[PDB]
Amino acid sequence: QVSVQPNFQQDKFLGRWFSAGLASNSSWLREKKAALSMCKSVVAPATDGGLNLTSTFLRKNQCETRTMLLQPAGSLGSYSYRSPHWGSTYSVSVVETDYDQYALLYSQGSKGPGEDFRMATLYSRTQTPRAELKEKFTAFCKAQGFTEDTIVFLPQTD
Repeated sequence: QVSVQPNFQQDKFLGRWFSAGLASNSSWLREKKAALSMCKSVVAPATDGGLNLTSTFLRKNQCETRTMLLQPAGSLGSYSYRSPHWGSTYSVSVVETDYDQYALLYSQGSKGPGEDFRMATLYSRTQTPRAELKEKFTAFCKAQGFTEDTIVFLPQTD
C-alpha cells in the first residue's frame, strides 16, 4: 500500500499527541475538522496488541471523548480500523515518526462504501508545530496526491 515507519516501536509512539493538520479527499471531513477546536489525542495499547486512539474536542461547554480501536494489520506500524457507522474498514499506517516530535499517518478505505476515502494526518507532540514540520506535512500530503486546497492545519483542533 504505502510505506510504514521502519523498525516501528509502538511503545515509543504512545502518549499524548495533537492533531495538527490533515488532508483528505472528503470535503465535509476537512471542513468539519477545521471547524473543531480539538484538544489532545492519547495513544495507548489495546488488548489486541494494537492501539486505542482517544481524541478529545470541545463542543459548547464540554470536552467530548472518542476512542478508535486500531487493530494490528500484520506489519508493525500498520493497523486497521472498523467503522460500524460507515459500514467500512480502513487501513491506518504510521508512515514516518521520530516518536518525540511528530508522526505522519495515512489512512485509506479498504472495504465497504468508504473504500475510496483517503486521509493524511499530522500528529505533533506539542500544540505548536514548528514551521519545518508544517512544511514536511505539506510535502508528505503532495507525495500522496493531495492538492494544496485539500490540506488543512488545525489552528486549535490541534
